[PDB]
Amino acid sequence: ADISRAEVATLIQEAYSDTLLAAAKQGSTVLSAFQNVNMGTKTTHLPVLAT
Amino acid sequence: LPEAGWVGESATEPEGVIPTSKVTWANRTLVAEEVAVIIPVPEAVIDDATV
Repeated sequence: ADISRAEVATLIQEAYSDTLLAAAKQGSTVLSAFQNVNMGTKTTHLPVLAT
Repeated sequence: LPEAGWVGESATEPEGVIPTSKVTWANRTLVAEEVAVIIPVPEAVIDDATV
């Protein structure tokens, strides 16, 4: 007597959304608060004023 | 090496008979064997070195 939403079964496809993943990730506080200095080697020497 | 002998004349006495002898050969092999080494190093050291 009728066609219910169960009786069509898989003719109705489900769908997917990125929108709860799409948030920007939490970056390092210290990499935005302070200067990032490029390095080419393990050790870099910085002179500082002393008197 | 084969070996000849001085031989008599006789239809009956054993000194009248020509000696039998043989040449022979032997086998020498090249057998290929493997010589090898592994030299591990940090990927950071490969990145920081100037050469």
